[PDB]
Amino acid sequence: EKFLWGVATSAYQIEGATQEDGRGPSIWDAFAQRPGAIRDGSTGEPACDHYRRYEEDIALMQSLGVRAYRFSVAWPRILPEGRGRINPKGLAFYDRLVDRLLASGITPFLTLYHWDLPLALEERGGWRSRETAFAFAEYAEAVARALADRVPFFATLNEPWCSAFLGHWTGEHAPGLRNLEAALRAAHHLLLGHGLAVEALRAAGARRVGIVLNFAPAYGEDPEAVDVADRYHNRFFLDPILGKGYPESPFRDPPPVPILSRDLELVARPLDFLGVTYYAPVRVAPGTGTLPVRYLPPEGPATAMGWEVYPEGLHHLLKRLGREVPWPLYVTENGAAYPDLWTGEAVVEDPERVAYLEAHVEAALRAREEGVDLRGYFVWSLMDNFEWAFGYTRRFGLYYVDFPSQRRIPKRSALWYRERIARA
Repeated sequence: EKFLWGVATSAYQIEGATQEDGRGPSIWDAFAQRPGAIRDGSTGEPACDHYRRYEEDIALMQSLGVRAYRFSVAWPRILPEGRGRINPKGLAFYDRLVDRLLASGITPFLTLYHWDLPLALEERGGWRSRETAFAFAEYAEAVARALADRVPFFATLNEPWCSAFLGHWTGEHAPGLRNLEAALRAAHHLLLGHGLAVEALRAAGARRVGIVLNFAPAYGEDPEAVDVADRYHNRFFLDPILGKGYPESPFRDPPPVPILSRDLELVARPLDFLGVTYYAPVRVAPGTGTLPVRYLPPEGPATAMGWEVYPEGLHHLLKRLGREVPWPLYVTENGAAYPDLWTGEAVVEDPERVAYLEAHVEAALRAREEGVDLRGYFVWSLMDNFEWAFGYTRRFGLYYVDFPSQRRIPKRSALWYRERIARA
């Protein structure tokens, strides 16, 4: 069957309409109000105005020949308080979105949580509180009841490492905590929510259920430093999902984690796929504190994020996952931010982005030719959007967005992808 050539977005990053049609606030709504949290002082309002413009956006995907569209459902559009009351206008929006995708020949590839936890849940402890896992499963069930007749793929979480560690340890993401115990509680309740949601999704009819993990394959001279980095970036969530329990803690004297008996058996429920997010490797040397690794500077060209461009790392990563994971893999996000400027021309020339995608597609197809059960590849992103703590200062899109007109202008990378999908 068909390799899913796709593009990916998330709800808070693109939709806008933050306060319309009964949407409740998210942690990112409250976080973006804090001075210094977002680099340019911006928020997800209006973002790309996709809640209004999704029909034109879907025509943009169809014009490139994209066969799948990875997107998230904004929990607070569906349950404005995170639990109980349902918002029928939220569900109607995603219901209409899916019908338009199907009518365009595009496979919906739906993420349930892409970081926008309902603010009402955060007020009761968010992912630090075990109840949030159960709230998450009831949300997952409400979404599949409405959408699983037409949406084949549901991923429970997107990048729980970011939600746990950026969100609760480094403070760079919502809800902006800086506490290792909180991050470890959050990591565990994310996983538990995942496990609970898998069985709620299958009881509601979801045909393929998975999770999306990010990975940063680690390289260095000292195997012990490489191994501490590997446990933190790559094994922390994947090992529990594979039924191997947590890996040995990468942290020195970690605080306790509220693991109840049988939690890990829920976490390791059978899935249909693993989503693999990859942007860059980490290069590490022996370090010393709570997390004893020193991160080294990029060994090659880097993007506007400072992230090293190392397409062979996606190959190494897929070959490893392909031996260890007993389900098909989808590269559910891969992309690069380079400075784009539009001064009115009909195409934004982004040769460095094009170069980055071409070499990463080549690495991934090579992993597949060497035996890996890799069934799709999704570019981050369809279009420039709100990049979390970077706001609108970093652009990953195949389409440039002139935010004030909300016009979408194709980049060379959009044309490169269109031809790439047609060749394949």
